[PDB]
Amino acid sequence: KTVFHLGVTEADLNGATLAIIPGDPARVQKIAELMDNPVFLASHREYTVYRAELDGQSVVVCSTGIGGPSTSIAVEELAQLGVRTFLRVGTTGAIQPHVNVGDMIVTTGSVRLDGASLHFAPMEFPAVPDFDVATAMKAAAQESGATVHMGVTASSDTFYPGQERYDTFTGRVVRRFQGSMKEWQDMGVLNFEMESATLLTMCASSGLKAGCVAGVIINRTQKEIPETEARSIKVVVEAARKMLK
Amino acid sequence: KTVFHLGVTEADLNGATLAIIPGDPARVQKIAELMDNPVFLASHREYTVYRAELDGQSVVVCSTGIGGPSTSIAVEELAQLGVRTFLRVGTTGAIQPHVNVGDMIVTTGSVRLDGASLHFAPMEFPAVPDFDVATAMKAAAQESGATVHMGVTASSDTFYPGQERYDTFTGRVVRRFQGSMKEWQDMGVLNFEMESATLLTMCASSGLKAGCVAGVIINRTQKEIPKETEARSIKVVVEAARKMLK
Amino acid sequence: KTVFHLGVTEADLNGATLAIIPGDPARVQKIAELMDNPVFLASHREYTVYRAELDGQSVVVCSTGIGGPSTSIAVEELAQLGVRTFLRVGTTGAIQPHVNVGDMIVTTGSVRLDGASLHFAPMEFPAVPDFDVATAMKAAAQESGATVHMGVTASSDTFYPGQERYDTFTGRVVRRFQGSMKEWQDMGVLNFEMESATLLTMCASSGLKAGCVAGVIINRTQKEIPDHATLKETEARSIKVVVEAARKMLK
Amino acid sequence: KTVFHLGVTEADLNGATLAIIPGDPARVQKIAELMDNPVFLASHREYTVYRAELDGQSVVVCSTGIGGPSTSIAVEELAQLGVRTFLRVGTTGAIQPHVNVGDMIVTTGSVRLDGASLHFAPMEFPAVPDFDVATAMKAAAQESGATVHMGVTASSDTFYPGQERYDTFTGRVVRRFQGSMKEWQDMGVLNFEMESATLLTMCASSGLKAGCVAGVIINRTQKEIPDHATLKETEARSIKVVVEAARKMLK
Amino acid sequence: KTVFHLGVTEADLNGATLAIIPGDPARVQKIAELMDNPVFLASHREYTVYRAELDGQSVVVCSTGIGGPSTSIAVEELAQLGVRTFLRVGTTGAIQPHVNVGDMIVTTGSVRLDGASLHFAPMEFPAVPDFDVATAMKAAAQESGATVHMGVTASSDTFYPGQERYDTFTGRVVRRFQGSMKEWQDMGVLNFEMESATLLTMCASSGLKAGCVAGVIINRTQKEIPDHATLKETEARSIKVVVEAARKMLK
Amino acid sequence: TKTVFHLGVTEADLNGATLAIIPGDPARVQKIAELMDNPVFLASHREYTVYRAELDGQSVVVCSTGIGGPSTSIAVEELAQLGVRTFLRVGTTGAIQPHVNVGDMIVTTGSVRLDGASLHFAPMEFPAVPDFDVATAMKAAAQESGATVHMGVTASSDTFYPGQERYDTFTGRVVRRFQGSMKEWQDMGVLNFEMESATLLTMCASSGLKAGCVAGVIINRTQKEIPDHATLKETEARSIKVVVEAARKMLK
Ligand SMILES: Cc1cn([C@H]2C[C@H](O)[C@@H](CO)O2)c(=O)[nH]c1=O
Ligand SMILES: Cc1cn([C@H]2C[C@H](O)[C@@H](CO)O2)c(=O)[nH]c1=O
Ligand SMILES: Cc1cn([C@H]2C[C@H](O)[C@@H](CO)O2)c(=O)[nH]c1=O
Ligand SMILES: Cc1cn([C@H]2C[C@H](O)[C@@H](CO)O2)c(=O)[nH]c1=O
Ligand SMILES: Cc1cn([C@H]2C[C@H](O)[C@@H](CO)O2)c(=O)[nH]c1=O
Ligand SMILES: Cc1cn([C@H]2C[C@H](O)[C@@H](CO)O2)c(=O)[nH]c1=O
Ligand SMILES: [Cl-]
Ligand SMILES: [Cl-]
Ligand SMILES: [Cl-]
Ligand SMILES: [Cl-]
Ligand SMILES: [Cl-]
Ligand SMILES: [Cl-]
Ligand SMILES: [Cl-]
Ligand SMILES: [Cl-]
Ligand SMILES: [Cl-]
Ligand SMILES: [Mg+2]
Ligand SMILES: [Mg+2]
Ligand code: NA
Ligand code: NA
Ligand code: NA
Repeated sequence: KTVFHLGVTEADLNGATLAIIPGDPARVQKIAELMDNPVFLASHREYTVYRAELDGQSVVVCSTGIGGPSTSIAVEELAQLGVRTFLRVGTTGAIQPHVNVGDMIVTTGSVRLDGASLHFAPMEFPAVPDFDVATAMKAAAQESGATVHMGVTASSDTFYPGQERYDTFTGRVVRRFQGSMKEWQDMGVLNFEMESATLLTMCASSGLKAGCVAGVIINRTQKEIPETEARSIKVVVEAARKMLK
Repeated sequence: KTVFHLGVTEADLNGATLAIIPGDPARVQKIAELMDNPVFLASHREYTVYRAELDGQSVVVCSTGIGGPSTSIAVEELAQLGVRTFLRVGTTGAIQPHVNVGDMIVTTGSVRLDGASLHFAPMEFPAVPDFDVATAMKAAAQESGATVHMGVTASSDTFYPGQERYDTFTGRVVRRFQGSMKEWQDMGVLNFEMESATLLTMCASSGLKAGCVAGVIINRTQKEIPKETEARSIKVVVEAARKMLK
Repeated sequence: KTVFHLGVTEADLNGATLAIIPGDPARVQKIAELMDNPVFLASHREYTVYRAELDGQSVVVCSTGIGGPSTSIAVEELAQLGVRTFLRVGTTGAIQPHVNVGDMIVTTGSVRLDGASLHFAPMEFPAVPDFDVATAMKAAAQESGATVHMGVTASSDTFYPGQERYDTFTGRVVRRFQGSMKEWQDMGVLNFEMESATLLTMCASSGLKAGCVAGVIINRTQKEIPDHATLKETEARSIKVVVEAARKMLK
Repeated sequence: KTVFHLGVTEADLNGATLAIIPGDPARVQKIAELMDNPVFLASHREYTVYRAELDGQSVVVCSTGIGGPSTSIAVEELAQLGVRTFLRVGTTGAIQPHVNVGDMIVTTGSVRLDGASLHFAPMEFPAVPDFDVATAMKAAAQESGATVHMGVTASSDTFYPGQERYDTFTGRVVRRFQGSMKEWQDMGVLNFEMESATLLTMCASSGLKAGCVAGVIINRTQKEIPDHATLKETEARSIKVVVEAARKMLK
Repeated sequence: KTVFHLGVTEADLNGATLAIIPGDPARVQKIAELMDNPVFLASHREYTVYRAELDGQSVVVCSTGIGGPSTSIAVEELAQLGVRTFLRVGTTGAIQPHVNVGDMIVTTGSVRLDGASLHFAPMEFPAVPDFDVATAMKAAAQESGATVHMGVTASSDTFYPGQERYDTFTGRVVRRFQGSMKEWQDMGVLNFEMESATLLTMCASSGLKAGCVAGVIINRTQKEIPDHATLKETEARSIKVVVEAARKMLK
Repeated sequence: TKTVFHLGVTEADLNGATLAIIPGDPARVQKIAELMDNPVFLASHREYTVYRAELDGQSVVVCSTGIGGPSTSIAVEELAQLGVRTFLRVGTTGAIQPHVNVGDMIVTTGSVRLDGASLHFAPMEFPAVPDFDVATAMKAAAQESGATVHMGVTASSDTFYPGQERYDTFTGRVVRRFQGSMKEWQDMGVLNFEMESATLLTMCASSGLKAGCVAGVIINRTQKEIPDHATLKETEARSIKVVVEAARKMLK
């Protein structure tokens, strides 16, 4: 059995039904090495795939690249190969002043500012994580000693206008996203990232278990553009450990 | 002091920051009596308000009536009077064949088939419960010996076409909702009700903590038209409230 | 035989094909007693059901509760039991300075700021009353001697942000409804209520005859506070009108 | 003062506050001559404008052309020149089997299957006629001896796919409109035309009185090719009705 | 054999597979006379139809009237009569300060501020001209010595609020279009007209080749009242360009 | 002076380049760069591999976009901040018209916006349209390579599977919106599916940037035959040859 993009087979996964899915291909090996016997499987495009053992159980680590589209491909093809549980880890920008750099966020629900989520469920469907994964992620994050926030994540198909950044080439933002950061802020939204809406909606509507944990590397009340990453991947691995049956 | 609809003042609530919000006004006293010193506060329209004490702390029980609109009023006016945590309990129709009558469902997210939620946040915003409330509801429901399901709830502004019932006056359902139950079913949606989308969206976007627990009284794979489930449901929401009390 | 929510049967209605549908269950008896032989049928949730006779014909009075969702249930279940005509009565807040407290509004069309209407017809479908019912309601309202306004009603799924109220817990109104009050006022919208859009859309698309008449009890463009005698009279006149409107609808 | 398209001035209208607005420029003179002292004012593009007198009061007749866009231009520019009341008359195709060819329809609300209405009010706003105009049209229609239907009109930006016609170049209808006629039929929609949604929405949200009356030229459940003598009689009656409706509005 | 509105037959067209479609009925003759053996075919409503010969090949010239609805009818019925290629020429108002009065615009894509386009394809579908037609139009326009702009055209279902004109009867513009002018300007949109969105979307989704070329009559950042000689020269240049564009499209 | 956050390059790194060639695959970046003079690796972060090269004495950037509008929008934006004004998109595609063969080339004249990122630059009404000069240069270059070239509409999806109505998936389910969508696009004359054009074109057309998309057809959803290996390899090489030629035409 083969897949179009990931360059791996079901056999390469060694019966793994859980995958950790960072965005950056270069973080895949780093995640894999936190577990036992990390093995490089394949590397094509933004998709770097590693396999490792966690408490004697096979775990896949597969980068998604940036954004819902490349993420949806990874999730689908991993699903075709037996993966049922997806643990998202990444960096994020906080929009609440009380959420500090270094804090960890576990997404209880995503504002669907993406297009890919709509390819699995209409907008009315909630971009919500599997409750067990969100629970495992909260537990792993809190046990690590990190400061953890459970709440809503604004998930944008763009890094710049969709997160209302103005230090850009045009220096402007389409009507929809003008004043949007303050809007999300007033609505209690914790942070911005770019994959959770797609991942959560796709999985919640496909019989797949998913959750998102993110390390805050910037607070948007302070500035627009930028370890926390190291602690984040330790957390997602322990979250994976908690998810293992 | 005094809110437009609920007919109660902040002083009436005795410092209560948590509310249990059933739909049926007749359920209010039944919930209240499970706690200490229940007292009738006011009854206006579909809004019946009791105050009670749970482990020393004041707790409000307030009916919402059916639907997001009447619910949004209760939640807002209770919020004006200092309530920050809202525990929804009610009945629901399951759409998954493995979810049985008597089971309980704690909503982890609502399909927003309502209009009121849009008055607090755009459709992209997730109709999501507070995690502590959802966690407390699961624990409470499990401890009661009930079979508990965590998952997505379809929350409809109508009981009939929005939940794709056909045994109706017209026997007709608008295009949007034709085949919708099968669609939600394939998407793993657990059940139908009418208040969660509004409640969850409103609270999640207003700095209020909310969650929903529901006793399944009908499985929609079996039929369209629906008491031990009733009694167990309110005991759970009270225990969930106890877990939430700080 | 017995509808799930209203807890009544077709026999309970005594052949009634017309329902008067106030929002407040406590108003149901008051309306019923304006007619002959008022009889309490059932009371469940926000649904209080009476039956009465008007010119020898059975009329149902059934409360809807607040909002389109609970309203849609009452209308549907009454329709299952043979009711074909629905007369909405209540009180409302005017948003036009020329519309005074005590005046009455007959809705010719509703701004669909609700969600339940979408469960019967897509947004492009007009939330309009049956022409005969609107005609009857206008006639009854004018014959009562009150000043009557025929126009568009903003029908909101919320009492607060959807009607751009800022005196709230958050004090915040979502982008969609920011400045919406001014917008509706400029478009000539007469008033805000919370059931008409659902009711009118549901009925106009389901072969049911419906209309809405309301007594103006407050005006948000006027800082003046109406006296208790005016509010009481308005409340009484509104239900007097809807019963006379029913009388005109009877065949 | 001058306008951009109609080529008429306020002085040309001689104080007219009411306009009868047919779709076909050829129909303008036919309407005008039913009144006193018809005078050709201008003819630019689809806009043929006549002035006439009805019971001593100036009345403007102005064609709209086909569709909301050209209609919205006419209504706006007439409004700039002092016109406050607009009486739409036009041909239509019925979609209900109980509505016969030769019957008349007065629109109580329009299904907004257009785009121009959205330029005046969001979709939730009802495409509703002024109640006096609808009432005047119903009376004038009934008094002409015609069988009159009050109800919802589906108002489409296209003649073909938006009215679900398949006998076309591509024979294709976009997903949105596939099975739409059946849907409108089930929702009790009476007929198709192409201007009412824009007209009613624009006017209802701009402080203008508007209404639509139409002669049924074809029934979509029957045949597309109308019989000549029947068509002629219907069209003659429709313009007589709208003039009488204008008379009722001016009184 | 017979079309519903145009009043012409396939035989009338003499094997013409290309149509030049101006908006103004009066422009049809002007365009036809730029070609050989111009022949008046029919004139009904907005639809003035002429036939002519360009390099020995039949070309039909047909007015569309204002707006997508009347345009969609013309295109469809011409298509039924064998037309496969549609060349749009029309007047436009530019919104970019660098686009001068008298310049020419060839639409590379249209902002779909209309409703009729939605009757052929969902909003996500690009309102895009056929590449050959756009190429031919650009070449014709540039060869004429005109200053030519390739870019996006905002295509509105209204002349007034949809193009954010405030000098109107109400002086009001619905929320959607408030500040929309500035928005389109910042997005590099070149001009406003009222037919391209419908035309381009309809044709690109129906196997029909279409394109739009327009003479800039006014600039919205300047004045609304065009100078007569400048306008005349621009309009004359535009029709010469579209005919030469038609010549390039001839196979 | 600044180094853009994702691409990890500076304005000085680009050597005055105002045109960028933007493939999807990072591995293809060097392959494109070496078709020009003095290719130099600039940076590789995430799915973004950036090379600089020279075409007729003028600096040109080659930068991968990764898969999808979101990652593409980042690349385009940050290159734009560093002075890039013209973006030439090249990539593989799946044709959905029986008259389009594997090995043929498609130049997008407009994109069906089945994405989300495009909405972050312009409302849905706005056309996902290429710059006319870029589309013209791409057509000419494609023709000059001897390829069969198709000018037309491209469906640009945020997903490879349900948004392109693939049913051979984990769920085998396709959401209501996209059920029967393939046939709909086909009947509407849509030529192919890819996953970046709507975002790219909408973003650039509304931001004063020039952009165009050219694509090598590597598969046809209507043809049951398996694409020949030799044709596929030729198509890969031809597509990047064409885009460099298109760049040359755009430069001068
Ligand atoms: C810091 C930061 C990261 N991200 C996410 C998106 C990408 O997947 C990743 C790298 O930018 O981090 C944001 O969306 N917004 C931010 O402010
Ligand atoms: C049994 C059942 C209850 N409900 C909810 C709606 C009301 O709030 C309440 C009473 O009907 O229960 C549904 O929405 N669907 C159902 O099938
Ligand atoms: C005064 C007032 C009443 N109402 C309606 C809503 C309720 O159904 C009813 C009681 O508040 O009156 C409004 O919607 N807006 C108003 O301003
Ligand atoms: C007969 C008929 C007429 N019309 C309208 C549209 C035109 O404005 C006018 C002439 O066709 O009549 C329809 O829209 N649908 C129909 O079926
Ligand atoms: C001058 C001008 C013309 N037009 C078009 C619309 C009509 O089709 C035609 C005549 O006004 O020109 C606009 O849409 N906007 C403008 O500013
Ligand atoms: C063959 C094919 C490729 N693609 C694009 C998406 C990816 O960016 C790239 C590699 O799969 O090609 C499609 O979108 N659909 C298709 O059918
Ligand atoms: Cl990452
Ligand atoms: Cl920071
Ligand atoms: Cl309850
Ligand atoms: Cl049905
Ligand atoms: Cl059951
Ligand atoms: Cl009431
Ligand atoms: Cl007419
Ligand atoms: Cl013209
Ligand atoms: Cl590529
Ligand atoms: Mg700048
Ligand atoms: Mg029946
Ligand atoms: Na209610
Ligand atoms: Na027209
Ligand atoms: Na990517």
